[PDB]
Amino acid sequence: ATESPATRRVQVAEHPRLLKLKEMFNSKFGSIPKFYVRAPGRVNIIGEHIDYCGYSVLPMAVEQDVLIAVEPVKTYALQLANTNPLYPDFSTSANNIDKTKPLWHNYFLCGLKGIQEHFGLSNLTGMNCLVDGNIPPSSGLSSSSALVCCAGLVTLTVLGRNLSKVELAEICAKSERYIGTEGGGMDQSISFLAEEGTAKLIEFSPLRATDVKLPSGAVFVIANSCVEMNKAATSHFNIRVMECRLAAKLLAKYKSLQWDKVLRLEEVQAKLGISLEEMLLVTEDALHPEPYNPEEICRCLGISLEELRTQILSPNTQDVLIFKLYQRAKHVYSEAARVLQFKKICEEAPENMVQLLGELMNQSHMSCRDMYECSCPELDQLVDICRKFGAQGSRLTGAGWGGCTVSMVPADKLPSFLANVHKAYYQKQSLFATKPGGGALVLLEA
Ligand SMILES: Nc1ncnc2c1ncn2[C@@H]1O[C@H](COP(=O)(O)OP(=O)(O)O)[C@@H](O)[C@H]1O
Ligand SMILES: CC(=O)N[C@H]1[C@@H](OP(=O)(O)O)O[C@H](CO)[C@H](O)[C@@H]1O
Ligand SMILES: [Cl-]
Ligand SMILES: [Mg+2]
Ligand code: NA
Repeated sequence: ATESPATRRVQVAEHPRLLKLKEMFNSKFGSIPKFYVRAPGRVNIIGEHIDYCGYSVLPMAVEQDVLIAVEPVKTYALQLANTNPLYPDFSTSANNIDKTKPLWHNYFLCGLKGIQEHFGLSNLTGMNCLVDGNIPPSSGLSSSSALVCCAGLVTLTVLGRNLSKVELAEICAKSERYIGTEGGGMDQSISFLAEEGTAKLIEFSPLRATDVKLPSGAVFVIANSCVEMNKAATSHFNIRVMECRLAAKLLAKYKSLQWDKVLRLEEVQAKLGISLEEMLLVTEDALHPEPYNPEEICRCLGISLEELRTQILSPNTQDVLIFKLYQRAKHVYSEAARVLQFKKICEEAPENMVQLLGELMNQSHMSCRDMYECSCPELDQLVDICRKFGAQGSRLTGAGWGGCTVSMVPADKLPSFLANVHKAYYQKQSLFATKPGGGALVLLEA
């Protein structure tokens, strides 16, 4: 709708975290914070690597979040600090993102920048901020987005301007891209739009969030592989985006569309008016399974190597020489269908629901592992263990190449799953049960 992030009264005393934030802020800046902002991380139940392709996804917010204590100031200076020494203090007074190197404060700046630009503001929003995030970083739980989103909300609030949760999501999804990742809007959308007690089907263009009621007899558990993967510091992520972009263009061309304008896999389907099942057949016909090379792509599209490199590919991807068009498209179209089916099942709630939902997750994991090639040994091993121990469904979550897994565990298997999994892979940080949490909020002291 037009609804904005809520502002809630809390008793600092009851929240070890805010108390701590409060006290450290005062010691750090000499004054108590005027307000706080929280933006949660999230677990994607199913629908991996498709948001940027324009397809609907099914995440839910987790409890872990990024919490920021704030104090507006008159100077046009931004002073940032973190409760974790791993993240150095930083200050700026700049009127106008390096993306030469991913320093933590640049994620905060992406968020601030999106907001200031949205309002055509040139000057820096003056403030003192102390950051505390408890989402395991670079683990597929969107710690980067929680930070960007929290920073955007902070900025908005300091500016005293208004934005709906939807616009916040839209703006943050584009601003995070200044860090250099060419991802989608799932993470930012769920961070602002989540509601406690329900997952959301997040659809794009236009952005809409729809409640999805999860199975009553099973519990979702996150288990971190503990292999860290920093999306902004590596090229893996963007290569996949490009492969999809290129696949979309070739598909369009093969179907005689105006491919030059095409950027996403979903557009092709949309333009053709066919079903996802049908898009798989088109894919099968239009894209050869063996990889594509730059020169071949260039000949197919009727463009130049230079056009490709500078006009289509991203800087961090201009020297890619192997494009797995077929596999990426196949993963995408099949995965977008799985999300739709998962939602349908949750709504109809058949008897064998957990089982069916579980199968969809397992199918998702194998497509990610085999077709999108975004899993890793540790993830595969953990997923096996989860299943061994009771998970009806288990798969990697978030971008992959390390990070977390998400398992759907029957209630009765819960206690044993946890102990067994722990014992098996880890010999509440890396392994913990979760449930659908609420979205980003503004906090004022009770
Ligand atoms: N609590 C935190 N404090 C400061 N920066 C953080 C925090 N959590 C995440 N970040 C930033 O986000 C980066 C991780 O982003 P990313 O690789 O996209 O992981 P994720 O899968 O969690 O979104 C970190 O390297 C750090 O720069
Ligand atoms: C800000 C960003 O790019 N996040 C993207 C990234 O998630 P994570 O950084 O693992 O949370 O990968 C997932 C894979 O489904 C989506 O593509 C999403 O849009
Ligand atoms: Cl850093
Ligand atoms: Mg991220
Ligand atoms: Na749409």
